[PDB]
Amino acid sequence: SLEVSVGKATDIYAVNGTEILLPCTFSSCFGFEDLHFRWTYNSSDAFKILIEGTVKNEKSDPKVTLKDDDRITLVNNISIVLRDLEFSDTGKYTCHVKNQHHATIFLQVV
Amino acid sequence: SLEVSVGKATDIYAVNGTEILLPCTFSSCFGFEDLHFRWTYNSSDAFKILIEGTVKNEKSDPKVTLKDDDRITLVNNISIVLRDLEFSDTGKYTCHVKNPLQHHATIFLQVV
Repeated sequence: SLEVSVGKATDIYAVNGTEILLPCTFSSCFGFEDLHFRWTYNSSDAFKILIEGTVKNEKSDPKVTLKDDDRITLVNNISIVLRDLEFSDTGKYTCHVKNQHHATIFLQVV
Repeated sequence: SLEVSVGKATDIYAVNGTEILLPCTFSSCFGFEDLHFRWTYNSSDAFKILIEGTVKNEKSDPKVTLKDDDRITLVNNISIVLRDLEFSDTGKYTCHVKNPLQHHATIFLQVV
């Protein structure tokens, strides 16, 4: 039918020592098969693949195929949660989705 | 045709004296005709209708039918921009959308 969004980019502030949800959801008018997704971290001096996986189809959950660290977990929802935040976690978190698309979260740990 | 989103709620910080975009977009699978939208402000002690309008259908631009103040403008996309921000502009900005069942997106704005 119809759904609303605050867009594809957001700044999030979060306190050191806690946990934060980094949101990304996607919608499919059509029927998708074998979706590919990847979360990356970027700072001026650093790059990391945080987590990646696939989504077989609209009915099935996302399967995680690779994960950098167990401080990260996955929660159509491909949001991630970053546990036990540190000040070095500040930077840019991007969710890339194939089958071409990306959402961007700027995380500031305070 | 696929589309991603960071969701339906966000916190926004903005500097007094400047302008801020309060985002809300919507997507149509089936389609729509004569959609109704309304933006409200809420604080613990206050309520306002900021702007109201309709979108004739998926091809047409949004049509504004009522606006509280010219500090607000509309910028499919039914985002609004709030100009000449004041500290009292802090609060909850909600975008309500109706398709005849209702949907809404919520911005928490803190002016700093």
